[PDB]
Amino acid sequence: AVFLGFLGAAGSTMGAASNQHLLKLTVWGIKQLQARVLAVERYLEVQQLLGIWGCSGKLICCTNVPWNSSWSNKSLDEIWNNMTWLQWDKEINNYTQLIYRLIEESQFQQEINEVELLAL
Amino acid sequence: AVFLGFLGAAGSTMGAASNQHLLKLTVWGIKQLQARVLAVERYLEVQQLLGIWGCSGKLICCTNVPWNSSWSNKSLDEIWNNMTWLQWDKEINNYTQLIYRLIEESQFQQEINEVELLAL
Amino acid sequence: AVFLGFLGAAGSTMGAASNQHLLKLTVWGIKQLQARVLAVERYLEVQQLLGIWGCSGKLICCTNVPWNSSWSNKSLDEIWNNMTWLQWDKEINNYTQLIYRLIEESQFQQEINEVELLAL
Amino acid sequence: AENLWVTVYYGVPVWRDADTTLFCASDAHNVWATHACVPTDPNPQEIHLDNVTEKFNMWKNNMVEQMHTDIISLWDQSLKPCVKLTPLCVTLHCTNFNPREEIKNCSFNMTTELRDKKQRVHSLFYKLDIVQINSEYRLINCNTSACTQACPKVSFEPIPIHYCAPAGFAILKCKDEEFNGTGPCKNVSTVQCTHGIKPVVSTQLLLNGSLAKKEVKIRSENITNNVKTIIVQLVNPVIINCTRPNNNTRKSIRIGPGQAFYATGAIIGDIRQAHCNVSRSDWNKTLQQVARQLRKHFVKTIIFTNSSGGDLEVTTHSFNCGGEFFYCNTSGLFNSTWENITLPCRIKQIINMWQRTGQCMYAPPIPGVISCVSNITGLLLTRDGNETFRPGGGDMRDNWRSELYKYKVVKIEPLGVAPTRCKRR
Amino acid sequence: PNPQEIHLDNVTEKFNMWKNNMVEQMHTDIISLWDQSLKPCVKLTPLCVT
Amino acid sequence: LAKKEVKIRSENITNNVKTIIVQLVNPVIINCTRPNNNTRKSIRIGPGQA
Amino acid sequence: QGQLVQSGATTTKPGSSVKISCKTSGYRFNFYHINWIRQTAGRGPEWMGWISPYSGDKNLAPAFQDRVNMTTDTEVPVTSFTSTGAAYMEIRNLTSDDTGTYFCAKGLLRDGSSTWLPYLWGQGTLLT
Ligand SMILES: *[C@@H]1O[C@H](CO)[C@@H](O[C@@H]2O[C@H](CO)[C@@H](O[C@@H]3O[C@H](CO[C@H]4O[C@H](CO)[C@@H](O)[C@H](O[C@H]5O[C@H](CO)[C@@H](O)[C@H](O)[C@@H]5O)[C@@H]4O)[C@@H](O)[C@H](O[C@H]4O[C@H](CO)[C@@H](O)[C@H](O)[C@@H]4O)[C@@H]3O)[C@H](O)[C@H]2NC(C)=O)[C@H](O)[C@H]1NC(C)=O
Ligand SMILES: *[C@@H]1O[C@H](CO)[C@@H](O[C@@H]2O[C@H](CO)[C@@H](O[C@@H]3O[C@H](CO)[C@@H](O)[C@H](O)[C@H]3NC(C)=O)[C@H](O)[C@H]2NC(C)=O)[C@H](O)[C@H]1NC(C)=O
Ligand SMILES: *[C@@H]1O[C@H](CO)[C@@H](O[C@@H]2O[C@H](CO)[C@@H](O[C@@H]3O[C@H](CO)[C@@H](O)[C@H](O)[C@@H]3O)[C@H](O)[C@H]2NC(C)=O)[C@H](O)[C@H]1NC(C)=O
Ligand SMILES: *[C@@H]1O[C@H](CO)[C@@H](O[C@@H]2O[C@H](CO)[C@@H](O[C@@H]3O[C@H](CO)[C@@H](O)[C@H](O)[C@@H]3O)[C@H](O)[C@H]2NC(C)=O)[C@H](O)[C@H]1NC(C)=O
Ligand SMILES: *[C@@H]1O[C@H](CO)[C@@H](O[C@@H]2O[C@H](CO)[C@@H](O[C@@H]3O[C@H](CO)[C@@H](O)[C@H](O)[C@@H]3O)[C@H](O)[C@H]2NC(C)=O)[C@H](O)[C@H]1NC(C)=O
Ligand SMILES: *[C@@H]1O[C@H](CO)[C@@H](O[C@@H]2O[C@H](CO)[C@@H](O)[C@H](O)[C@H]2NC(C)=O)[C@H](O)[C@H]1NC(C)=O
Ligand SMILES: *[C@@H]1O[C@H](CO)[C@@H](O[C@@H]2O[C@H](CO)[C@@H](O)[C@H](O)[C@H]2NC(C)=O)[C@H](O)[C@H]1NC(C)=O
Ligand SMILES: *[C@@H]1O[C@H](CO)[C@@H](O[C@@H]2O[C@H](CO)[C@@H](O)[C@H](O)[C@H]2NC(C)=O)[C@H](O)[C@H]1NC(C)=O
Ligand SMILES: *[C@@H]1O[C@H](CO)[C@@H](O[C@@H]2O[C@H](CO)[C@@H](O)[C@H](O)[C@H]2NC(C)=O)[C@H](O)[C@H]1NC(C)=O
Ligand SMILES: *[C@@H]1O[C@H](CO)[C@@H](O[C@@H]2O[C@H](CO)[C@@H](O)[C@H](O)[C@H]2NC(C)=O)[C@H](O)[C@H]1NC(C)=O
Ligand SMILES: *[C@@H]1O[C@H](CO)[C@@H](O[C@@H]2O[C@H](CO)[C@@H](O)[C@H](O)[C@H]2NC(C)=O)[C@H](O)[C@H]1NC(C)=O
Ligand SMILES: *[C@@H]1O[C@H](CO)[C@@H](O)[C@H](O)[C@H]1NC(C)=O
Ligand SMILES: *[C@@H]1O[C@H](CO)[C@@H](O)[C@H](O)[C@H]1NC(C)=O
Ligand SMILES: *[C@@H]1O[C@H](CO)[C@@H](O)[C@H](O)[C@H]1NC(C)=O
Ligand SMILES: *[C@@H]1O[C@H](CO)[C@@H](O)[C@H](O)[C@H]1NC(C)=O
Ligand SMILES: *[C@@H]1O[C@H](CO)[C@@H](O)[C@H](O)[C@H]1NC(C)=O
Repeated sequence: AVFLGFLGAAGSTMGAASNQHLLKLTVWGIKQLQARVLAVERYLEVQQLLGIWGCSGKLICCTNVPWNSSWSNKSLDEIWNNMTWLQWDKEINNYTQLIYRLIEESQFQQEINEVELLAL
Repeated sequence: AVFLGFLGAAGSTMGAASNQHLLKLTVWGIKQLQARVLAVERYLEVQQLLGIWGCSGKLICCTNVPWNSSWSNKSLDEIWNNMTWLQWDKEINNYTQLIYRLIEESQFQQEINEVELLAL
Repeated sequence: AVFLGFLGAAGSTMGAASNQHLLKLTVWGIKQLQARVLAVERYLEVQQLLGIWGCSGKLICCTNVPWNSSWSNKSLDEIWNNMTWLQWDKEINNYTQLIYRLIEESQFQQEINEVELLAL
Repeated sequence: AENLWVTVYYGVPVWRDADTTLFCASDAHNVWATHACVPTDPNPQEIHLDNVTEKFNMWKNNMVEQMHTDIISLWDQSLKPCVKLTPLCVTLHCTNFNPREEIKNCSFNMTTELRDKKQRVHSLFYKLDIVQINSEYRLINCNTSACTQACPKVSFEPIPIHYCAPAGFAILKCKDEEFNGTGPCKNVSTVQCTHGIKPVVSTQLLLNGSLAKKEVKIRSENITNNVKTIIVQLVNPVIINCTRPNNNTRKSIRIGPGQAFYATGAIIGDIRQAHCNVSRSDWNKTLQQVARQLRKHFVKTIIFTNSSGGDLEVTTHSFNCGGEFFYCNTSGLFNSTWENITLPCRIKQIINMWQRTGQCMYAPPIPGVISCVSNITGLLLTRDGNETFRPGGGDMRDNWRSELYKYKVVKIEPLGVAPTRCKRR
Repeated sequence: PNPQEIHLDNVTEKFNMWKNNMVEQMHTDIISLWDQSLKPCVKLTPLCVT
Repeated sequence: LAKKEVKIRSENITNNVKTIIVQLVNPVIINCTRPNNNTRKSIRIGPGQA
Repeated sequence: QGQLVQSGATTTKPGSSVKISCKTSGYRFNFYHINWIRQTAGRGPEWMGWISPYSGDKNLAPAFQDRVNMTTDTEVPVTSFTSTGAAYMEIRNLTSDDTGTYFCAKGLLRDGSSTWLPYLWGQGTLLT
């Protein structure tokens, strides 16, 4: 529908992967209807985080929240040239909810500093 | 689903508030289905105005349309340090449709000035 | 629902045109339900291309892919001051899928050059 | 010395021929479920497309094939909660009536509120709804399908339906007056919904419709092909005046716990003949109008005759009037080769409507006197191959073609790429 | 399991329990829940005997 | 079929209550037929019911 | 593409008022100006005037200000971008000085600085 080409490099390192109409309530129609609703729900579910973090229309957006070393103690050579995006998630999956809240407020405080900056 | 935390400061001043699967057409299933469709409809209903005004991914975006004093004659101390976002809407709810059209075209004329600027 | 005002200048030149609730599965209810789903599907269908090309919230976004003259050999006076957006599509409709892939990767390579630039 | 780069444009005036689902809108209930449609905009906005000529084709439209299925679904959805007449398929014992329009007085055994008990009740049945067994008669439908009689609270009142296009799609309305129905149209505008279209079911004569702004316009596909239905659209409407004179009475039986079959009671007063009146020198005035336009395509004398023959619904001016379904004989209307004219009509109670595979409806007897007045705005002829035209009409979907010939559904493709001298820095 | 509640300090809203729609909507839901549950059950038409 | 060697699948092989599923590598052809030349006789148990 | 076939090479005598036709094919008749330019045998090529088949606006030369009547009937649509129009042009007090071949040409573009420029010429009608 979109693409599973992102998934091509699921075993590659993090540095390599990153670099008709009419509705009929038949058993297949109800099946194919929820698939259409379940797609736009899961799509906007991710797309509203990108918007609220100030990253809509971006694939790679840099933030302003420093990397708290308690989230991971590994080196940049141990991450981007060793771990895969699939296993790196399992190591950091505890702090993902703790990180998503910091990127959410780093964008919020950046917005009020701009409304004071452009007022000159 | 998202958050009603925005609503925490509904009585605060404008300067304080701003600062499983499977579908079954049972009576609850049809009820819970429209709630899912009514969410993505009302969400994009607001999100397309933000996009067409050149403010997607933004919480506070400054525009280029000057404040016509006929919309409100109050002072900046009478607004941000007195009125709440709930009552300020009732005072300006007449010109909201008249303002939403100016922000819509201020973005449109900004786009053609950029296509002439980046051509150098 | 949105606007067919874009369509006002369907015969104009390219330079002129550019410049209640409750769900009931009655025959009309199922009809009006898919219209609601078919709208948000076709809307995001276009809106995800704008996002993946780095053009979300934009009406006119300049890119970095040069114009391969094999797509069209006409002059800028033959295009913007002669052809209409309706007939220009028929002339270029062969390479539209070939162009949409270049704008997709021009944005992708721009993202990795920014993550190296802002690292200084 | 150009340096052109691809530029993306969002919101460009370009569309594409497409078919989608059209939802309904209505103004401020009947079978058409107009209470379920969204309220129409009191100011129907229209955007004129200057310098635009689009190719229409009223005969390869999908609004027709989609509206036809909606009316059939609106019909069947309204008969779902109504009473089934399975026990009414019993052996009838009928006699004639009084010392055309034959009526019988039939007595039969019928069930009641209690399963073990019966009742000997009698009812009037029009001769057309009933066949002889070989005087023991039988309802004409019992050998092929069951029948569901209409819930007597719903009405067949045709009221305007607005077909709208979804968000992201559009409807192109051809505004050229003398538009042939097919080919380019020089006066094209876009709309969100169509106008108010009344689902008026009729045969041969198109009742209650949109007129030609000037000169009786004729529409078809292959005019040289006689198997293709011709559709006339009058410019000035001749008024047909119909009435069933007999003062009928409703007699409610009780064929079960909650099931009440409404039988035709007595006929209070005179026994007359149901019929329709249209004005001579007005049907004759508007038939020489259809005449001179039929010869513009066929060089030659043109003749008018009656229907071919066969079923009653095919060879008659079948329509609806106050609740009962008339079947008028239009041999006196199409009878001229180029004061009133009365059409003898029969009235049926067992109708199949959409010519479906075994599904009928018992039209209950409307008590009192019936009378309706209907404009005759359209026509549908059928050539043979002395260019004679018999009033036929072909299919039922041609009714909706006569009103949808101006509209066409297209989808918006608001994305467009074009070269400019700007580069993303 | 933890029903979150957000207090709206400094806020006074006008209610009207008699012109609410939650009532007219719940009433129709219970009637639909009632009729939906009786759809697959046995009809007692033959029990209407003498 | 199995691309090579008849593969066998199960959950707890040591448990007999778990169904074993064999998947052959080469298909043996079964040939079935009901020989009696039957005829269809359509009754009419009601208006439209046959 | 497109072709602007002209009328017949008919020649009258001084005092007449001959009409020259110019029917088009293969392009939108309303989208471009029509233009008439003559080539006098004893003069340089002389531009006479253009008219807009859409707006219905005229602009002629001072030497033909009150001597030339040029008109255009509406187009017969063929497809979304093809029409079949026609362009007619007359002369008033015609003399022997107006002897020469006459041309009809369509506009260059439909916007910009050179909108009406005679780009696609016809075939030519020889006069008196
Ligand atoms: C539908 O399609 C038609 C045809 O395709 C479009 O009509 C064409 O539009 C273009 C652009 O708008 C026109 O090009 C311009 O031409 C004018 C010349 O007209 C001037 O001269 C006349 C005679 O001297 C004069 O009478 C005019 O004055 C007014 O009077 C008329 C009366 O009808 C009125 O209609 C006019 O609009 C005037 O108000 C007029 O002054 C020329 O001036 C233009 O040049 C300027 O603009 C361009 C930019 O566009 C710029 O680059 C130039 O340097 C200069 O600044 C321009 O050349 C063309 O003449 C039209 N007709 C054709 C091609 O036959 C129509 O617009 C389309 N409509 C829609 C809704 O899509
Ligand atoms: C032929 O059919 C007619 C049915 O349409 C019969 O009924 C007559 O129709 C006339 C036309 O409408 C009526 O006259 C109209 O009266 C109203 C009331 O004042 C006026 O507004 C109309 O202008 C007027 N029309 C005309 C043309 O005068 C008659 O009133 C009506 N008859 C009766 C008794 O009411 C005709 O009777 C019928 N003729 C024959 C010979 O069968
Ligand atoms: C269709 O035909 C019917 C009957 O042929 C027409 O109905 C007739 O309408 C006229 C209108 O004036 C009635 O005349 C008036 O009747 C009243 C009551 O009797 C009387 O007081 C007046 O002085 C006047 O005579 C007439 O009675 C009525 N006839 C019947 C039988 O109802 C109807 O108008 C026609 N519709 C058309 C032509 O659109
Ligand atoms: C063509 O259109 C005309 C008018 O739009 C239709 O006449 C209308 O007929 C209906 C009944 O079929 C009349 O409405 C109802 O009458 C009954 C009987 O009294 C009443 O109970 C209802 O409350 C309602 O009044 C309606 O008055 C009448 N309209 C006019 C102007 O007289 C005609 O039936 C249409 N023809 C077809 C074939 O649909
Ligand atoms: C399954 O078994 C049936 C019957 O045991 C097989 O059908 C047989 O197929 C052969 C194929 O050649 C038929 O032989 C030919 O019959 C025609 C007509 O009689 C004759 O002209 C030829 O010379 C040749 O003998 C044979 O008649 C037919 N038998 C029957 C009873 O229909 C079928 O092939 C088997 N399917 C398999 C093994 O996949
Ligand atoms: C249901 O009854 C109708 C009416 O009798 C049948 O149509 C008749 O078919 C017989 C065939 O033997 C003809 O003799 C009659 O002339 C037909 N009548 C009409 C009015 O056409 C119809 O075939 C029956 N349906 C079934 C399924 O048997
Ligand atoms: C039957 O036809 C008549 C005549 O066309 C219709 O009466 C016209 O109605 C329109 C709309 O209100 C008016 O603008 C005209 O002035 C009316 N004409 C006359 C002579 O009164 C009438 O509405 C049509 N009725 C139906 C049911 O189609
Ligand atoms: C049709 O016949 C019925 C009787 O079956 C008439 O009904 C009577 O109408 C009068 C009107 O003045 C009433 O006073 C009576 O009470 C009615 N009788 C009954 C039993 O209801 C009816 O009027 C007749 N229809 C017409 C048009 O005359
Ligand atoms: C149809 O026939 C029945 C006969 O079965 C008629 O009913 C009779 O009506 C007369 C007149 O009121 C009574 O005296 C009898 O007692 C009735 N007989 C029965 C068995 O009910 C009935 O009237 C006839 N229908 C019509 C419309 O004439
Ligand atoms: C419709 O009415 C006409 C008369 O108005 C009927 O015409 C008769 O038809 C029979 C059968 O073919 C002929 O023998 C007669 O000569 C006709 N009489 C005429 C023309 O005056 C016709 O039968 C009727 N049709 C229906 C289906 O009822
Ligand atoms: C099964 O029996 C039926 C008869 O009940 C056979 O049908 C006949 O088939 C022959 C084929 O040559 C036809 O000519 C006859 O008209 C058929 N009779 C009827 C009444 O339809 C059928 O052939 C038998 N099946 C086989 C396989 O032999
Ligand atoms: C009703 O049924 C009885 C037999 O049970 C029969 O004798 C009688 O004639 C029937 N009456 C009718 C069909 O009217
Ligand atoms: C209808 O008119 C158009 C004119 O554009 C013509 O091309 C077409 O052949 C005509 N068709 C019929 C059936 O008259
Ligand atoms: C198009 O229709 C409108 C309707 O009023 C009319 O005013 C206009 O002149 C028409 N244009 C053409 C080119 O037919
Ligand atoms: C047809 O017209 C002829 C001649 O006017 C007439 O004799 C005949 O009765 C008419 N037939 C019908 C059915 O009106
Ligand atoms: C199937 O094979 C896998 C090999 O990865 C083994 O771990 C597992 O125990 C086996 N299970 C059975 C039921 O044979």
